[PDB]
Amino acid sequence: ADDALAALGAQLFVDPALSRNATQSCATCHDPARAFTDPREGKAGLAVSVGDDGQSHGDRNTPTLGYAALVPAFHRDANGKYKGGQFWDGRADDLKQQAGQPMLNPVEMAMPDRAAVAARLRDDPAYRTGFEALFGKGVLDDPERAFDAAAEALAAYQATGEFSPFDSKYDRVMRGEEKFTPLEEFGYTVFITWNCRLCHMQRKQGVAERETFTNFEYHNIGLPVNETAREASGLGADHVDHGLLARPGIEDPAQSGRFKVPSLRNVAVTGPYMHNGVFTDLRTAILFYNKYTSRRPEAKINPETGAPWGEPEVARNLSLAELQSGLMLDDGRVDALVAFLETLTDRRYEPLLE
Amino acid sequence: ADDALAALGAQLFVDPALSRNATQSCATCHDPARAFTDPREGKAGLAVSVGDDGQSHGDRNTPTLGYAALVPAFHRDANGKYKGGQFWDGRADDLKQQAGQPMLNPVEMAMPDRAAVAARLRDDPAYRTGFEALFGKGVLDDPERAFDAAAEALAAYQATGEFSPFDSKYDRVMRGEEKFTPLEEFGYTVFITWNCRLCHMQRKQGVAERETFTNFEYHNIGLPVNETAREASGLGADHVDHGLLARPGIEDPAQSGRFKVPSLRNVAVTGPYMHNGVFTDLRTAILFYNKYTSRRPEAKINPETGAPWGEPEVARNLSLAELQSGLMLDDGRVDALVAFLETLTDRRYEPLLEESRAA
Amino acid sequence: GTDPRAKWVPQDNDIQACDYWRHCSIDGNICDCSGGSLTNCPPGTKLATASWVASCYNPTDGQSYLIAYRDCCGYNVSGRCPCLNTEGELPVYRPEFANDIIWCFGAEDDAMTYHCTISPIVGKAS
Amino acid sequence: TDPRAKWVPQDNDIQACDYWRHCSIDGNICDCSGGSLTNCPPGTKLATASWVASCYNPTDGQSYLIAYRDCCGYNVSGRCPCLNTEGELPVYRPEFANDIIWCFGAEDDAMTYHCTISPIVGKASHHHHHH
Amino acid sequence: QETQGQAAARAAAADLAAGQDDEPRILEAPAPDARRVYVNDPAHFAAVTQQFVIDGEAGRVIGMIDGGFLPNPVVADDGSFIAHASTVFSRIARGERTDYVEVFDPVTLLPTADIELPDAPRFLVGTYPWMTSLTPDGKTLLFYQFSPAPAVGVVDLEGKAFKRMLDVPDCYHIFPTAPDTFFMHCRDGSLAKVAFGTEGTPEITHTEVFHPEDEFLINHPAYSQKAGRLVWPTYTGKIHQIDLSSGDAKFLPAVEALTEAERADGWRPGGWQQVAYHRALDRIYLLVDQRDEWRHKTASRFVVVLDAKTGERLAKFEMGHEIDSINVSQDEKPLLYALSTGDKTLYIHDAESGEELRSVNQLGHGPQVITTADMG
Amino acid sequence: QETQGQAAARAAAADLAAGQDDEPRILEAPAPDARRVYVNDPAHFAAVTQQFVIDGEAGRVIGMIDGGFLPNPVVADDGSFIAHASTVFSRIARGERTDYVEVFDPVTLLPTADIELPDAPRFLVGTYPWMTSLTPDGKTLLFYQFSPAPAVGVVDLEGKAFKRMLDVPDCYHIFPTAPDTFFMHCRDGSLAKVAFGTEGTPEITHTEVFHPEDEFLINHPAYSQKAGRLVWPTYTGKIHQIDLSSGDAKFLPAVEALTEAERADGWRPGGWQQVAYHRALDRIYLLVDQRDEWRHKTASRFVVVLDAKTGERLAKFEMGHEIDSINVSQDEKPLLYALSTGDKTLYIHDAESGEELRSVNQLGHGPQVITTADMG
Ligand code: HEC
Ligand code: HEC
Ligand code: HEC
Ligand code: HEC
Ligand SMILES: [Ca+2]
Ligand SMILES: [Ca+2]
Ligand code: NA
Ligand code: NA
Ligand code: NA
Repeated sequence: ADDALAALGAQLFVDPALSRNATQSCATCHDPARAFTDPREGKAGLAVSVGDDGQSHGDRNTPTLGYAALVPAFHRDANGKYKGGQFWDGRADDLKQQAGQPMLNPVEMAMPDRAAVAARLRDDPAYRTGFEALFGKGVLDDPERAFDAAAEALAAYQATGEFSPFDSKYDRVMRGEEKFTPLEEFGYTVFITWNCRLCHMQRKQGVAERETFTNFEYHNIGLPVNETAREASGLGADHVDHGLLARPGIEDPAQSGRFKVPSLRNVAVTGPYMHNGVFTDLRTAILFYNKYTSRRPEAKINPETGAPWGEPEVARNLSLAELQSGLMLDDGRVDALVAFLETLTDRRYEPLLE
Repeated sequence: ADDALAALGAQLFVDPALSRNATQSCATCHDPARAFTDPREGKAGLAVSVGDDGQSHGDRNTPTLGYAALVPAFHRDANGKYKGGQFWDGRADDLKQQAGQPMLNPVEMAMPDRAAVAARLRDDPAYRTGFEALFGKGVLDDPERAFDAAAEALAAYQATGEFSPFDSKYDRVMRGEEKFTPLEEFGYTVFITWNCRLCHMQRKQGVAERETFTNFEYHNIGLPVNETAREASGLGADHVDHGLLARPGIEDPAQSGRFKVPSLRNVAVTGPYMHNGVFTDLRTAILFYNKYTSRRPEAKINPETGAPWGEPEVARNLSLAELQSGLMLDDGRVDALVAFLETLTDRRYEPLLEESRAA
Repeated sequence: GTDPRAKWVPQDNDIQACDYWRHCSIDGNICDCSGGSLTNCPPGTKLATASWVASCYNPTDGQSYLIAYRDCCGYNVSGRCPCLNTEGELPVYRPEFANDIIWCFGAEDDAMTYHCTISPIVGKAS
Repeated sequence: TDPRAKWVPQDNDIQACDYWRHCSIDGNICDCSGGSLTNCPPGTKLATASWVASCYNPTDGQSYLIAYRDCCGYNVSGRCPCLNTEGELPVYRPEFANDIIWCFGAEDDAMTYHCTISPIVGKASHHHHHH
Repeated sequence: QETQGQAAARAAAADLAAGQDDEPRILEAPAPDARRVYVNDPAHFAAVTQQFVIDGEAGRVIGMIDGGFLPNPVVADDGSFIAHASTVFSRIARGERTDYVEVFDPVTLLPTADIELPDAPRFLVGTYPWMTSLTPDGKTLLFYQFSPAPAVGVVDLEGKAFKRMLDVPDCYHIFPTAPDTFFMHCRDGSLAKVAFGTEGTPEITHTEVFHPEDEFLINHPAYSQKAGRLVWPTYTGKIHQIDLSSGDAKFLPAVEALTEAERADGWRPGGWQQVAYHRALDRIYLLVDQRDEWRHKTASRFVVVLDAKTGERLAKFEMGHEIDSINVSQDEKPLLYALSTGDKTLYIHDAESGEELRSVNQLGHGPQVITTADMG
Repeated sequence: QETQGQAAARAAAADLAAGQDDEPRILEAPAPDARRVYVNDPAHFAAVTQQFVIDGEAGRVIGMIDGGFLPNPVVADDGSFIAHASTVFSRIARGERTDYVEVFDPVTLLPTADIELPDAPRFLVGTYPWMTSLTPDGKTLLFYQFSPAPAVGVVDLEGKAFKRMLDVPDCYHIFPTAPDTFFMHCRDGSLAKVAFGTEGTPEITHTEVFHPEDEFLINHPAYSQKAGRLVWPTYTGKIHQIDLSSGDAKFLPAVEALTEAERADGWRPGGWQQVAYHRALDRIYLLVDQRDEWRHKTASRFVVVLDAKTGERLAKFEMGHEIDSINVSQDEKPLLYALSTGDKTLYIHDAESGEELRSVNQLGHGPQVITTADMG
């Protein structure tokens, strides 16, 4: 079961025969050497990825797959807050429901249908054998079972310790194996005392066993459009990304413009930032939060552009109670925060910290 | 000497030969049967008194001489408040300074001058004897001495026990001879816990030995002009009784409209009230105080006329801090105060109470 | 300390104590304890012109005096020398003897907050 | 009752000042005016700002980060007042400082101090204050 | 047994060990009920004050409400809201005075109305419960004014507006019997009945004088609105009972709280809220002790419990603390609340046996007034 | 021997006997002198508070000043006025917040200015004298703002107006050196010098870092504006003295309050106002006692006195009570003021000998801050 299934998923993850022209695999955009994000330069920089056709750009930044297997399946909790799911807007329930979508997405891998997917699985004698042993004879001749089986293998593969190793410096410190530097510990202190702990921690209180620096909620933090990414996406200058409201089933206007709180793990190495890749620097992503609290002229200026942040793409449902903390992060706390975030880098991406 | 001087003043006091047409003595206006005030009717009722010429009316009500002898001479204390003196505006320093004034006042006894006064004293053999025994031979030939000696005699007589006997029920009660009725006792409790006590008690604190129910200060309580009296007196539709400011030597505009707080002894029998005799009934004088405190419309209506009290004759320097007590007297406390002020009547005037409402 | 239910025993030797003879119907704080005196208000506070009375026995001279108390107003309660005595204190329907009432009327600037109470004499009692 | 003695944390009564979590609490334990250990009483507004302290828990000998939070918009409760200062630093290290009225982020801009809750937000140590 | 803070420490330890999560938030007070008890703290005349909302069964403070200078608290008998008439100043105890009425939700304790009273009209006095009063339907709040003359203020809680001041005779306290009607007690020894409209001179009627000028009726009589029973002790523990349930005053027979031998041995009532009345039980509770006759505001250590119909004594409890105020829950097997201004502690007693059950301490500076809702 | 109350009974009995009349009135407080002392009661975070004005020589309360929530008192060294930055809410502790400065006449205690601070900019914290400060010429008041970032507010007492906020770095406390200049203590361990013109940002210079990260400097340094002497103890009693008299920060030799031995036997400062500085005597006074390293806010029973120039201990006094706060008059033969929060009592000691002379009890609910004018 677990072992072979995930090994099957490991094969598929790197196989471009699941893209129309056979030019891309999950690995192309979710590059294991880049914490499962997209190193490839496009029209919009690294803000969005380019599909298999060599021309179609997405409208959202490719997130890491690291730690994604810790996110609960999509649900409304008893306080009425939506939590969990996959994609920035939560529209997939879980990893398995998410896995099939890039395959058939025309701006991504662009297979026409589950059948063409199954045909490709059939050309590979190794898939014949691998799939049959886990799901039974003739699985690949049925495009439905073939596609679900693939998706399940991918999901299993993402749930292996290899995607969520908890071997960051932060994990070592919480095991008492290492200490934080002064600046890092200042960072952690600031992070858990300032508004960050209100969205980027699993729990309200108590100690989380496998912290992934996200409560899995949806929040509109009031980000502007990324002009060039939106340009390259071709979705139009009229378009509004409504975030969670775009998940089918969600009708509630209060969800407009809300996006899933990303895990902050590996954040230091999966630039650029936010759902649209608008901020290239992590320092910027952190500064953005000062727009709600600081009264200083500079707090309204994105330091990457020299210009005003931009009005929010969605100027409704902003999480003001959380963002308007009444306190401003000075340079020092921002430094400390960057320091602390860098400690959430998995061991194997420690060399990338440059 | 202090018996004889007083006794010589007792003679002058009742002697009409000290008025020009010989119709008028001090006792005419300061009538002993009426607690030394004026029972006679004039063009303005009992508000103001008519002189010896039969025509001239004063502009102020004739006050009792009872207890007048307890008032300190006029002075400014350290807190800058004027105190004491005689006349409603304190323009006389003392009884002796006041006394010769009615004599020469063309609106009162109307003698032309001191010499006309001396000439009268000389005509009476008992005066020649009485005066010469107290002031020496030939005293009556010197109009200055005769006049001053008469003033002194008159002052002394007013200082005798007969003018200030302290034999009121209130006095009797403060001795323990008797008790107040329940109304009187309530009246008394009100009088000393309410704003009255801030002006109508000799002292700010402690106990007075000879209480006469005035602190001898000057307050503008904001009374209107008494129109009939003001017509009668002829001073003018544009005339302002300035009170204390009219004392010569007082220049301070803050003293305009302030009058000497009267002694409340015999108040029950010496209506009408205030410096211009404007209110006829004792109750009314008390009711006037509710105009600063009550929020009821009637608080502003003089019950004797059914019309507003009137604009203050002098609208500035009102004793507002004392008057705006924040507490209105209900009719129960008004009845109580009437009964209490009736206790301030001298023994010999108790029978006068009978007619005036009750006692 | 005192049996609180025992008959109040006046003294005429300490004005800051709750058994000082003039405080026989005081309710609140002695002004002498916050910068006033026996018969004056502390700085900054405003003297009421209302009062309530009691007949207080003075063991110095065997005489009973009327004490017409007066509040100093416009400050929070001083919190010093708190006392409550009720000799002859009558209920609120006899307000001339009733001492739960904030007797701050007539205080300048409409001050009506209770700071402390002074105990001046205003007459002899019978 | 020796106020200067080292503080001896107990895990048996949250309304007493020696309760383990109150190790850097300043004011009033909310549990005494109608809140609880980690909730604000009615009518008050829970601040988002906090100060933190690593408090030792006698029971499991583990050290826990307590991110104290003020319930604001009421006059001080006057009940179960406490002041402890384990790890407490002066106001220039505000994250560990506890004289500060940490009412920031409270609804309605409430800034008056009523009481303090003591919830756990981490199992960690500090350089200045470790067990 | 296990105190509340011990129970809480155990439960938090169990949540920690179990990885139990929970959102820090604002609590709701539990639903008002018969054992809810409010203690108001006039704080010995402080400019700001507190009311403690207490679960009398647990002896737990479940909430608090802030107030200003000598507020008058009221508690709607049905438990739907609570309210007070309060007074603040722009600069603590100095400056512009604003009298106002707040109505509060009884579980969030949030104010749901804040009604200014014009011209700073409240009577500032040591707290008498019956100087501010709810009509029976909870729609109007009536407040007494002393200055410049006795008067009564009508506040519409439902429309959240002040209505008008009513002119009354020289009378005191306010016992509503109807949406438009209340009684007051007058200087002359009668009750005044006041029936009022939106405008018009109120209909004012006096009962006959029901006590001599020298029997002194205390400032804290118990009034049960649902019963229309006004229970009015004198200084001697003589108790006047007036029945106002017909809408007019019927005078009940006088009873003595104390025996003649007790009275001959110096027993007299004393405290603040000296009397409590249990409606369902028709029982009067009086704070009594041996005391000089002019020590009538001092604490008492004893409660006498007497049948209201007969004046038979049912109990004399030895309270065991200096009690200034009493009151009772209005449920069966009621609690007898015994508040020490001095101890700042509500002692909560079994009203049947008098035994102390529990207590709530640290209730302010000078707590004086106990209020319960009659919800049955 | 004869107490002030006794002597008063006697003068009253005398006035009565002599028939001496006197006008009841509002007293003026005795002119400010060096022995006048102010005790501020932050009341354990109560929404309103009190300042006590005390004649230190007679141990008599000569006046009082009401304040709002955690107000910061300041006292003009020359005695010409006092002031505070205060905070009120329109509904006791809830609703619209108003921060304001009041300036008071120090004998009538009447407010002479009431200056609104826009945007509720005060730092709400347990009272630190040096979180609000008079510039030397008494014409300006500077207050600290924490939120949203450290800032300092400039209030013109002469034009009775607020001017503007100064943007500063990550620093705390405000020690005015001149009409336009103040120093602050910075998280990086420096002092920031702040010079504000009429407009522009201020010019901000940093000293060198003068203490490591793990040396903790107390929230209550002593600062003598007239000496320019900032005296800053750390938790171990290590005392930083900084001379700011030249306009720029000179660091004096660092001194030790407790012996290396004492520190080994658990001697550490502790309290609120742990340190006082007497300008003419150049002398440091420190509340210390034996205590765990993290019981630094506890009362202390002892005071050490040391030469500011050298560190030589001059006296060690057993205070005889739990003392939270000390300060000293700045006259010759000073009083040492030892305020006990727990006792709410100011103990007035001879600073030379440490003997207790007299005391003033009943100073509020949790008094903490002592201020004195330096009038010499
Ligand atoms: C670039 C063309 C991509 C390829 C090829 C694949 N993915 Fe992807 N992924 C991409 C984007 C732009 C996004 C976000 C899109 C959005 O609408 O929000 C994603 C997202 C995921 C996620 C969710 C991660 C999270 O929400 O935190 C998962 C689990 C995921 N992708 C997995 C995945 C698999 C299994 C793929 C091969 C079939 C695959 N991706 C290809 C960009 C691209
Ligand atoms: C809820 C109101 C939040 C608070 C308060 C903070 N963060 Fe956040 N964060 C939040 C969301 C919903 C998102 C994604 C927003 C979007 O639409 O794209 C984020 C994103 C970040 C990132 C970018 C991570 C990534 O792109 O993969 C960083 C680095 C980040 N957040 C950090 C952060 C810090 C340091 C905060 C306290 C100052 C903080 N956030 C507050 C949700 C919320
Ligand atoms: C009527 C024409 C009078 C005769 C005759 C006398 N007096 Fe008089 N008196 C009269 C009036 C109208 C007034 C008040 C006038 C004013 O200006 O205020 C007075 C006043 C006095 C006073 C002062 C009393 C006080 O102020 O309380 C005294 C002592 C007095 N009068 C005495 C007096 C003597 C001694 C007289 C004969 C010489 C005499 N009066 C005559 C009216 C009349
Ligand atoms: C000073 C502010 C006073 C207060 C308070 C009270 N009284 Fe007074 N009273 C005062 C003056 C200055 C005068 C004379 C005013 C004038 O210009 O004529 C009075 C007068 C009276 C009178 C009439 C007495 C007479 O005419 O001989 C009465 C009956 C009287 N006052 C009673 C009174 C009562 C009952 C008060 C408390 C309600 C009261 N006064 C207050 C000065 C002041
Ligand atoms: Ca990214
Ligand atoms: Ca007259
Ligand atoms: Na939708
Ligand atoms: Na007339
Ligand atoms: Na003149």
